[PDB]
Amino acid sequence: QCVNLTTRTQLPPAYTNSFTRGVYYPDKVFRSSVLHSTQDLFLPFFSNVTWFHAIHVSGTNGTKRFDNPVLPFNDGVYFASTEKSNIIRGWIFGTTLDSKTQSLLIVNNATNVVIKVCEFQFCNDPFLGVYYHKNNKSWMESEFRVYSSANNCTFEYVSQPFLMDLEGNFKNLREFVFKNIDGYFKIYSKHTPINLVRDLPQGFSALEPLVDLPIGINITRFQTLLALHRSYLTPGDSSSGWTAGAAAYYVGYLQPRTFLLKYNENGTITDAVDCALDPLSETKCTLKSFTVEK
Amino acid sequence: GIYQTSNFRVQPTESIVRFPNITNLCPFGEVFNATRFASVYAWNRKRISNCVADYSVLYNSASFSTFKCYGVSPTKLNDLCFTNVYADSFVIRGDEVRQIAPGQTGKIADYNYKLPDDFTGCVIAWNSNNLDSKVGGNYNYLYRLFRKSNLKPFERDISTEIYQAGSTPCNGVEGFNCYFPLQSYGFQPTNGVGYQPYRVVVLSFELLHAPATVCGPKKSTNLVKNKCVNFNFNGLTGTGVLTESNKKFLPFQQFGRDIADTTDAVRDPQTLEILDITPCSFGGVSVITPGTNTSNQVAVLYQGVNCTEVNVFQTRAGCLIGAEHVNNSYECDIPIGAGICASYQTQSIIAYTMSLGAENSV
Amino acid sequence: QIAPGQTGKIADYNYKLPDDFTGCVIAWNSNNLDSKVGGNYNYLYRLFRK
Amino acid sequence: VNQNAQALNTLVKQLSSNFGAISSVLNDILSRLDPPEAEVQIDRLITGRLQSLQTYVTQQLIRAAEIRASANLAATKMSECVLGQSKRVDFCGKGYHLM
Amino acid sequence: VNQNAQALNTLVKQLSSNFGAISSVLNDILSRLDPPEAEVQIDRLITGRL
Amino acid sequence: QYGSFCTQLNRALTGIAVEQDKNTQEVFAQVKQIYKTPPIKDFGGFNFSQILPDPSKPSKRSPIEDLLFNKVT
Ligand SMILES: *[C@@H]1O[C@H](CO)[C@@H](O[C@@H]2O[C@H](CO)[C@@H](O)[C@H](O)[C@H]2NC(C)=O)[C@H](O)[C@H]1NC(C)=O
Ligand SMILES: *[C@@H]1O[C@H](CO)[C@@H](O)[C@H](O)[C@H]1NC(C)=O
Ligand SMILES: *[C@@H]1O[C@H](CO)[C@@H](O)[C@H](O)[C@H]1NC(C)=O
Ligand SMILES: *[C@@H]1O[C@H](CO)[C@@H](O)[C@H](O)[C@H]1NC(C)=O
Ligand SMILES: *[C@@H]1O[C@H](CO)[C@@H](O)[C@H](O)[C@H]1NC(C)=O
Ligand SMILES: *[C@@H]1O[C@H](CO)[C@@H](O)[C@H](O)[C@H]1NC(C)=O
Repeated sequence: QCVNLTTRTQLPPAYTNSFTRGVYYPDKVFRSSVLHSTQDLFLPFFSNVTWFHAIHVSGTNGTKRFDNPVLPFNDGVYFASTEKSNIIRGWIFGTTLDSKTQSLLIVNNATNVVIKVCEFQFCNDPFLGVYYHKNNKSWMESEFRVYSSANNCTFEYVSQPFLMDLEGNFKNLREFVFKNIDGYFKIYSKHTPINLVRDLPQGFSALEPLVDLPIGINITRFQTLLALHRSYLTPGDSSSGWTAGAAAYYVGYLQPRTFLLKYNENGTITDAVDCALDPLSETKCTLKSFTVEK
Repeated sequence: GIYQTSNFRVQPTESIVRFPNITNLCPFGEVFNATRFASVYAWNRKRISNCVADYSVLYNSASFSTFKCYGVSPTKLNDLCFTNVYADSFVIRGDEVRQIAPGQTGKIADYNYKLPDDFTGCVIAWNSNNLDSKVGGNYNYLYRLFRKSNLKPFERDISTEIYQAGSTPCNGVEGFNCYFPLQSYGFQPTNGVGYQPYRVVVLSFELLHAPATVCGPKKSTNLVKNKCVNFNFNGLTGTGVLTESNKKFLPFQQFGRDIADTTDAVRDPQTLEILDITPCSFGGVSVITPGTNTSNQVAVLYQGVNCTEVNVFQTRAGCLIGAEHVNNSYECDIPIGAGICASYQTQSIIAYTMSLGAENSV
Repeated sequence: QIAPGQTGKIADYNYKLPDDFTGCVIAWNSNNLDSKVGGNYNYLYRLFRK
Repeated sequence: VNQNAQALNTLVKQLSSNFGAISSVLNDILSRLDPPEAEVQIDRLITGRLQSLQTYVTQQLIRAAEIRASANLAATKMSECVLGQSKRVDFCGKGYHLM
Repeated sequence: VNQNAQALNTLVKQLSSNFGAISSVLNDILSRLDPPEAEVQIDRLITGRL
Repeated sequence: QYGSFCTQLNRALTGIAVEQDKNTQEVFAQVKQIYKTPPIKDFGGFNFSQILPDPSKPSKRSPIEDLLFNKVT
């Protein structure tokens, strides 16, 4: 059973820039050394993505509280997370998130994944209380406080963990794209080891398709689930949690755009052009080239 | 002269088939013969996956009043492979069965169930006057007669809000100009044919470019390599040569397209080896001849092909058959190409490198 | 099923009209002429064919 | 070099158009339909592809006429500038033509 | 001379093409069909000949 | 059913292809004899080495012609 946490306090939102991120493979067709134009739901270049910390210290007292605010899900979501201690565990998707309508759960423990679709009666504060054992502490034991009850589940999926194990600044970025089209919840994913970059890295990395669940359910909202290191019985003065939440996660929204993807001989999407971004990109898309003569 | 007469088009052998190894059986009795047939306002929809479909049994039953396939022919359903199937079942009377078709209008068409104008699939319908009828009347089937707007294709939103047809809403109270949206129908064994119940099952085929889960009863023959074959991979038919490929298809990539309109590579489902598809061969066929007023002998140029696919002389223009190559150089008589010309001289057809003229040092 | 471009029981097993059919199909009720009180099983109908 | 390549590329790309048919792939049409409706789809494909080929050939004829004019000019310049000394102003070069 | 003669001969011989119609002869289509279907055939002939 | 359209298209393309070789012959085949320069290139101080064939090179071309063939893709 879940435990109620302190008030959200209605944190003021913050924004950052998406430096050519969120490109994924739009099909399951192999292409090499080509420039292919696809119209699909992509994250527009240089968009304003909202970022939330894992733990935020806003009060002068030293309060360490979770930042897991509720966000809507319209036409797909780009979800990045920079972490180095695996404080992120999964997501929930749905519209009402209660005993009325069914909802989707993805969680990744230290062993494998759990993906379910049913009417979880989610409470306001779902997470996983984590601890190590006193002898080995090689892997991390978790007690999930996500939902009170779950009934009428018609799905179940278990596979290799979506998130690797991250156990001084070995922070890594994890990118995901979620689309609900034709009853298909398509998740695309990618991982990048990063050096000395706190914010989103400027660069290119396409998201390989991770899974396509034929759930056939209705999604308009979602949440994010984290791991609690400190104790809700005795909140420590400082450093009990994960360093006052250095790790963070960013959210952006997909839009119907036409992109020009460049496939190399190895079949990897090395670069892309967002046609409707600016006149130079439009020229590149009409000429179907990445370089434009005078 | 030289005349383009034909185009040689090397032919295929031993047509091969590479359907998946799936050996399940489709649920055509727990969905197609269910004891409960839902109403059209909430039609029973089942997703069909991973099973082997034999549409010959269903189509060959003679128990159906209606069997209409759109985008596909019922007889050819056995050879095809689909990524997924949808089965939507309901019950309607005869006069409205005509509205289960792409581009049809009417009460049920725009208020209860709407097939898309781009429909690919088969609608099956039969009379159930002996099952759904009641002597006193079976009012358990509900249709929608009024709505704020028509349906988009494949729309199912269950609502009981009484709609206001007058100048003032009644706010959920059944009163004047506020009718109840759900109309029931009085099924009777004595009802007219236009009003007797018919059970309808609509099969929608997902003809996407995805790994086919529902397939027909076909046998996967052994794979043949470096040969011109008629291939049928996952219902995708074609004709060409399959060869070793070093392409790296990531575990989600099935097909391959560097031309974007022809599958130049393919992942075999049985063995996940990926093979590239190069067409067998083709090229022009030219007949080099002197005037028939001189002789009837001819030479044949197979343009742009090596002398293995077909007095055999490999020129840069292709394979020459019936002309002897000579070391001498003359003026061009019949242009063959790439500096090679042909002539008829004593009496055989000769092929030679043309001479540009006599050498002259000033 | 006596119309060209159709596939059906009669159209596949008993009478098959060509796609390029030129001609007239005429049909009229003949219960007063062929049907019997005790049952007229004098007209056969093909069900099975390879 | 570019224009002709462009033309050829365009022609090949026109094979990806359905021209109102259910598909642009002939084999998919023949694998799904019986002759009556298969012919209806194939006629649309044939109309589109024949129009594309005719357009390509017309542009090729016009471009060949332009290239023939250029080649005739080149032959005239070969005769009058290389095989002789021309008095025609600016026909060979700028200035008084020597060779 | 040969080019113009060949072009005219090709233009003449194109009149024997059905272009998908039931016949390449306009008079046969008019004599066999009523206006609603005759128009369908004549439209194909017109498209091809134009 | 469309008649001779394909044959017409093939005939036009064949005519264009023949006209290309005709163009090349009209431009370049304007000499009966294959003339050659003397082995000693003493022309009173005039130096034609950059337009004369380079013999110490396969597919005999002048340096200018080699550059021209390298600058067209
Ligand atoms: C004609 O000009 C060429 C250059 O275009 C001369 O070739 C040069 O010869 C010298 C040696 O005398 C070399 O060092 C240069 O590298 C050569 N240049 C090139 C570009 O090859 C040639 O010598 C000249 N002929 C005469 C007779 O003077
Ligand atoms: C999905 O849920 C939202 C919010 O509950 C609702 O407004 C919308 O109509 C739903 N759509 C479908 C197709 O169920
Ligand atoms: C399908 O069955 C064949 C025959 O046993 C087998 O060789 C092949 O590996 C199977 N496919 C998969 C994906 O295992
Ligand atoms: C459904 O049931 C009826 C009677 O029980 C049977 O005749 C029919 O064959 C069944 N359908 C199929 C697809 O077998
Ligand atoms: C034809 O094939 C032979 C096989 O050894 C090869 O040596 C030759 O180069 C080929 N010729 C052409 C024109 O491809
Ligand atoms: C040309 O002569 C050489 C010897 O000089 C000989 O090897 C070759 O076979 C000859 N070519 C033909 C086509 O006879």
